[PDB]
Formats: sequence, structure tokens, C-alpha cells
Amino acid sequence: AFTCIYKGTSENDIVVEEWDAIARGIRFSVIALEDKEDTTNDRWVEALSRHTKDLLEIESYKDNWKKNFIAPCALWRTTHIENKRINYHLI
Amino acid sequence: INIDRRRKDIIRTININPTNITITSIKKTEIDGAFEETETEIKCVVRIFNEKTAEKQISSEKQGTFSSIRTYGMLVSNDVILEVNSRDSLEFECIYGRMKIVNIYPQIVKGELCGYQCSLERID
Repeated sequence: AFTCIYKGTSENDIVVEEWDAIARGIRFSVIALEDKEDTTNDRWVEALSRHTKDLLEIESYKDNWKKNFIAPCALWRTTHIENKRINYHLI
Repeated sequence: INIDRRRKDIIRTININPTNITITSIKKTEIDGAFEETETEIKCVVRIFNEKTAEKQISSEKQGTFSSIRTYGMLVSNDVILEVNSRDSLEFECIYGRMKIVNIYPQIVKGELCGYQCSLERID
């Protein structure tokens, strides 16, 4: 499966006289062709996607978009990670 | 060649297969850096003939679509002076598309005009 996203329309509305026709080009796109798993080793992302699914009753994709996403949906990627040793025993 | 021989030939040739015509002349005159058009009309008996085996061109675009062909020539006597420039045009209503006098070849003998040989676009 997959899910097309409407992006726009061709440059102008062209007339093609030899074919005796009028044409217009609608422009779609598809997301995340390669991704085929919908799973993550980021435990935090898994936890928050589960929380969003339970709270909200919609699909929740974990690491990145998947091509067959079912709108309405949510995504919970991680963008930045910082680690600190705040103590001898604590991180 | 004598002038009278050419006159007889052209008048006879026109009279074998004549067609009455209403050439409408639209002359552009420069006025303050732009054109002012004065439309005038004339009538001439004329013979129309095929001069070229050309092919029909079609020019379709957002301004419009029109198709012309350069096949038809035309022959007209000395009765009326004709002139076609970049700034002047001569056209008329043939039932099968409007004709347009692209070019005028004046048949002159010893500096005396005796008739025009002509070429047309039949603008569909």
C-alpha cells in the first residue's frame, strides 16, 4: 500500500492541437519509499507512541513516516539527545 | 513584347474564369509613434489559381488557433493600383476561408504597368 499526497498542478493548462485535446497535470508525491518496518530501538519513542495511541485512538508511527500511513495519524521521532553524568552514580 | 499584347492576354485570362472580389485595404499610418488605421474597400474582377503545392500550417497557442496555406495565386488587371507592405494589407472574403494578398508582382512592360501577379494565403 501507499498514500499519495497532493502537491499541486502542472505549470499551465496546455492545449495540444494536433491531438485535439486539453490537458492538465496534477502533481502528487509519496513518502518514505524505503522504510518498510515501522519499528524503533528508541525506547522513548516507543513509549510516547504507545501513549499517544492509547490517549488519542489514532495510528502512531515511531521513527519515521511510512508510505502507507493512514490519516489521521501521529509521529514521534527523536531529534536530539544529550547525556550528562550529573553524579558518580547518576546519569 | 507590346503593352497591348500583355493587356489582351491578362484580360482574357481573367475572363476565362473570373471571380468578383471585394478587397478591403487597411493602411497603417504612423501617428505620434503609433499606428492609425484607415480602412478602405475596393472591388476587382480576379482569377484565382494554384501556384504552389504547399502544405497547410497550423499555429495554435493561447492567442488563438488559425491555419493558413500558401497554395493559391491570383491574377488581376491594371484597373486598380495595389500595394502591400509591412504596414499595409489586402484581404477579401472567399467562401472557403478568407484570402490574404501576401505579395504583389506588378507586370510591367517598358515601364507601363499592365496588371499584377499575386500570391495569397487562404486563412481558414
